[PDB]
Amino acid sequence: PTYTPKAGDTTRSWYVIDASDVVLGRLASAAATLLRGKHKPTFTPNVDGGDFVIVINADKIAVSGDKLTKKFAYRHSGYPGGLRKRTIGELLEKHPTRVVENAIIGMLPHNKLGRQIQKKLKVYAGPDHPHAAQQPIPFEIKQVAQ
Amino acid sequence: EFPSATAKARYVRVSATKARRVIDLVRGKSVEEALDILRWAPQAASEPVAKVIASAAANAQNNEGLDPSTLVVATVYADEGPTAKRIRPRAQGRAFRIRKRTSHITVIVESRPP
Amino acid sequence: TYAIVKTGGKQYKVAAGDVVKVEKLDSEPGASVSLPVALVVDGANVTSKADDLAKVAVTAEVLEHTKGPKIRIHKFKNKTGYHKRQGHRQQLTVLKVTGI
Amino acid sequence: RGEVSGGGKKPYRQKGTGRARQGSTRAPQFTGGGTVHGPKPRDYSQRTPKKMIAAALRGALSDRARNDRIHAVTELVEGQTPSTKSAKTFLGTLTENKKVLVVIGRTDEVGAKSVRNLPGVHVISPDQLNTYDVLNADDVVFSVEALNAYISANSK
Amino acid sequence: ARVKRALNAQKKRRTVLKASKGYRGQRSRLYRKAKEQQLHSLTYAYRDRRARKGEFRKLWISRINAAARANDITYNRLIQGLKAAGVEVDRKNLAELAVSDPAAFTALVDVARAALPEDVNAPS
Amino acid sequence: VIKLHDLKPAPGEKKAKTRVGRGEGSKGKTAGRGTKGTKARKNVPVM
Amino acid sequence: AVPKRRMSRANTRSRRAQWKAEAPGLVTVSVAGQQRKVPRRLLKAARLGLVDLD
RNA sequence: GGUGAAAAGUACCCCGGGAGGGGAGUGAAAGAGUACCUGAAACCGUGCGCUUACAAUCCGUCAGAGCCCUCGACGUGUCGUGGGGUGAUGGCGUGCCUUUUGAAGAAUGAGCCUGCGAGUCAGGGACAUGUCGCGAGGUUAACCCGGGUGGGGUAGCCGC
RNA sequence: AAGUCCAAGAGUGCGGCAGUGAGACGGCGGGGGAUAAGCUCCGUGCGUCGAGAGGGAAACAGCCCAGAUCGCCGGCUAAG
RNA sequence: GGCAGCCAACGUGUUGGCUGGGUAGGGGAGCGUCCUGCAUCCGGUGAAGCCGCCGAGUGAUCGAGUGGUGGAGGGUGUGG
Repeated sequence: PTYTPKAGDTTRSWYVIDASDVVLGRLASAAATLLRGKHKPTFTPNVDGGDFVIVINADKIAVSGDKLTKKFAYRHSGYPGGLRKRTIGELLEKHPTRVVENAIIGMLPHNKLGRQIQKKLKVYAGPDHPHAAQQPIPFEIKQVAQ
Repeated sequence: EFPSATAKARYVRVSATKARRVIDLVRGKSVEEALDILRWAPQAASEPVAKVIASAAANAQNNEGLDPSTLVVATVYADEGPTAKRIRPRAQGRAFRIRKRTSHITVIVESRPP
Repeated sequence: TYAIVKTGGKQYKVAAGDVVKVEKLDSEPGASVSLPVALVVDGANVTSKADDLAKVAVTAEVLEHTKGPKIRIHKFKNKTGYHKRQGHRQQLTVLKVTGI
Repeated sequence: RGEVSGGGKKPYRQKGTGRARQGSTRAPQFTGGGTVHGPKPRDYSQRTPKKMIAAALRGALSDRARNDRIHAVTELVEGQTPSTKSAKTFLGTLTENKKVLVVIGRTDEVGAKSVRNLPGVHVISPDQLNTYDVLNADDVVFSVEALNAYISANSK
Repeated sequence: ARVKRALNAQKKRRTVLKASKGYRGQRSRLYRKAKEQQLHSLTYAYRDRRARKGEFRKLWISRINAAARANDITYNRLIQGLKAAGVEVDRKNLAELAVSDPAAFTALVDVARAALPEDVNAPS
Repeated sequence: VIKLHDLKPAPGEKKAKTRVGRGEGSKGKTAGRGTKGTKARKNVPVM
Repeated sequence: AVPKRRMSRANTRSRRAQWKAEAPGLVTVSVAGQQRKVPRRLLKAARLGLVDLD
C-alpha cells in the first residue's frame, strides 16, 4: 500500500519569507504551498504535513494595478447593512499583516485541516520577527524551469 | 469481584425517567450516603429508590452476611415497566391517551474495602 | 536491493522474501514464477534501461491462491425501480519473492 | 370481504377526518377483514384420457415385471380364517421389500383381512389397479384369480 | 396453504441491519431507514471503488511532483523524460521511491532529464 | 424399478407461474400494466 | 405550532439530560447520640429537635 | 388462548405499610413464579471500549492517524497475506416511493417496529405456445359399476 | 459494386405478450408572438434527457466529452 | 484477472470473436417461505424459533459450520 504518514513522521521545518517587493499573489501561493506541504514527497492531503512559514516585511508587499485602492477586503457582521469594506491600501496602513494573511488563508483549503494549517502562518509586518530561536531558513520564491 | 447483593422493586408506580432522575443522584455512592441523599431529595420518586437500596443493603447484611458499612450502590438502574393506558377527554370530544407508567428499579450493592 | 516487478497488469515494489498479492496466476501453490521488472535498485545502482532490465527477472514462490474481499455492488437508480445486486471476489495469487 | 360479517357501513366520512378512505371495516387491508384471493373449495380432479391412464398402468406393471417384482399366488393365507402371521410369513418368503401391493379379488375377504394389517402392504382389487398404487409398491402380489381377471379385462 | 411472512421476511432485514451496524441514528436501527442508507452506501461504495484509482493516482502524482521539485525538475518534464528513457515505472512505485528512497528518485530524475530533448519547447 | 420419487414431468412440460406484482426484480409494481389509464385497472373489451 | 420532524435521538437525549435533580448538600448533626445528615438549612431545626429524623 | 409432567403455585428467615424483592425451598429447568412456553423488533436503561465542546454533517462512502481488543510469528515488542471496534482528518456525496418534460426537491405518502394487506379461482370456455397420449382419427358428457385414483358410457364435439 | 458479415444482434412476413399514445431541451429549417418567452406548433436515419452512471460546464435532465459486466493502490487519453 | 449473453471451431466443453447502462415493457433462469406424494436423513446425546461467531455464494440469499437461549419437531432429494 501507499505510504501513509504515521504518528512520528511529520517533521516540520521553519521557512522565513521576505515579503518586500514580492507580489502578494506569489508570496501567498508559495506560502500556502509550504503550509500545506505540497513540497514534501510524503505529502498526504488528510495530514498537516506542512512547514511553518514566517512572512516578514508584510507591510512592504507588492501589488499591481489599482488593487491597492480599488480592491476591497469585505466583512459582514451579520447585522443588516453590516458590510464593511477596506481597500488593500487601507488594510496595509492599519493591519499590514492582514492583507498577506488573508491572501494565504484564502489560498489554503477551507476546512478543519485548513484551519489547523493556518496556525503555522506567522506573518509579521516589520523587518523583524520573534522566532529567531527557530533558526528559520530563508526561502526565496523560485520557479522550477522546464 | 466484590461480594454483592441485589434488590428489584418491580412494577413501581413511578415513571422510569423519574425514578432515574433520583437514581443518578446515588449511583456509585455508599449505601449510607445514598440513603441520606434519597431521604433529603425532594423528588417523591426517591422513596421507592431508597426502599430498593435499603432492601439491597438488608439482603447484603442478612442473606450475604456482609458488613453494612462497606456497601456502596454499585449498579442501580430503573427500567420501564408495564404501562396502563387511560383516556383523558378533551375539547370537542377528543380522547387523548394518558400513560400510567411503571418502573422496575434494580439495585446491586457491592461490599467494597474501606 | 528491490525490484518493481510487473505482474498481473500492475507493478509491485518487492525485495527478497516480500509477500505481495497479485492478480491470479496459472501456477500451483509452491510453483515458481519469473516476473519481468520495471526497475531494480541495488542499494545505490538503479537499473532503468529496458535493455538491462529484460535480463533481470524476479523469482517468486506461489504460496497460495486467495479470494480478495467480497465487493457488494448494488447499482441503484432512484424513482426508477432499477436495483441490480451483484458480488465479486477477485481471484488473487500470493507470491513470496525468493530473490532477484 | 363480502362474506365476512358486518362491514356494510362506510366506517366514517369520506373527507375531513384526516384518515385513509375506507369503505368498510371488512376491507382486505383491515385486520379481521376478508381475504382477497384466498382459497375457495376446488375440485382438483383432472379428466385424464382413458388411454393415458391405461398406458401408465401397463407401463408400471411392465417395469415391475421387468424387474421381476410381480409375484402370483393361489391364496394369501389358506382360506376361511384370516391369519396376519401366516400372510406376513408368506409375503416374507416371497419378497423382502417393504411396500407391497396385493392385487386381490373382491371375494378373497380372507386374504384381504389377513394381509390388511401389515404396515407397508396396500391392498387393491384387479379392476381398481392403478398407477400410483403399483408405482408406490416395491412388489405386486397377484392372486391367480386377480391376475387372470386383469389379463382378461385388458386383452379384451 | 397460509404462509406467514416472517421466516422469509426477517432474512433481508437482518442482512441490511447487520450491514448498517455503525450508522448513526435511525439508519442503524430501522430496517426501512437502514435500507435507504444502504442503497446510497453501496452506490457510494461503487463510485468510490472506481474513483479510488484516480484519487490514489492523484496522491502519487502529488508526491512524485514534490520529489521532482526537490530534485529541481517539473513533474510533467519528469514524466516526459521517463517515457523517453523508456522507464515504465508507474506513478505508484515512483511515489514509493520518492518517499522511501529519494536517491533512487534522484537517479530516475537524472535519467529523465538526460532523456529529455535538448529543447523541450522546440517543435521537433 | 420406477417409483413415485422417480416420476418427473417431461423436459419443458411444466413452466413456472409468473408471479406478477412481487418486487421490482420481476414484473413489479405496475405488474406489466404500465402507468395510469383504463388498462391500468380494467381490461378494455374486444369490441 | 407542531414539531415539523421527529427529533433525533441525539437531540432528544442532549436536551433531556438537562432535566436532572440537584443533590442536596448534607451537613452532620448530633441528635440522640447518633450522628445524622440533614440540609444545613434544617440544621437549626434538627438541633432544636424539629426535624423528624426517621 | 400457552406456568409446569404434576401446583409440587415459595408452612418457618430478612428489607418493606404494601407492592416487590433477597434468602431458603419445589422443580429437569424459576434462563417456567398464577405479571408465567419460545421471547423478535420498535422502544427504554445500565456497564465497558473509542470518539467527540473552532464546529456547517441526505449523516454515508473511499483513503485514513490515533486508540482499544483478537488470531499467528518470532519467543526482545514489532510485523503479518491477518481480523474486529472506534474514527482525528481529507476526497466524494442532493433521502426512499409515487407521479412527472423534469423532484433532494419547498409536489405526494411514510413517526417507528412487528404482524397482516393486492393479477386469484370456476369453466370439455377463446387464442397462442410447451408438453405428454393416441393418431385419419382423437375424445367421450351426463350417467352406471368400483368404501379411491379404476372400469364402462359411440349421445355429442372437433378432424375428415 | 462493394463494405459491415464468429454482426448490425439488421430488413421482411406471420403469430404470443406488450408498454407508449402528457414529452423536454439543444443545433439547424420554419409558422404564431414583438421574426419576446425556459412561449407555442411543426420538419430534422439530428443529438441528449426521458430511460444515462462517469469526466467537464461551480453548483446545474436536456450543453461538451463519453455510453457503467465486475475487480486492481497500472498505463494512454477525450471534453476541460 | 473474474463472470454472463449470443454466435462460430473442433470436441464430447474447451477455445475464440463479438457483446453485456437502462424506465414502461417482453423473454429466460433462479433464491426464499409452508403444505404435501414418495425416498431418505437429523432430533430430549437436544428440532424449530431467536441472538451471535466464523465464514459462503455472480444475485435473491446460504451455512447437515459452529456457540448461547430453547424445549419437539426438522433437513435433503425429487415431484404436486
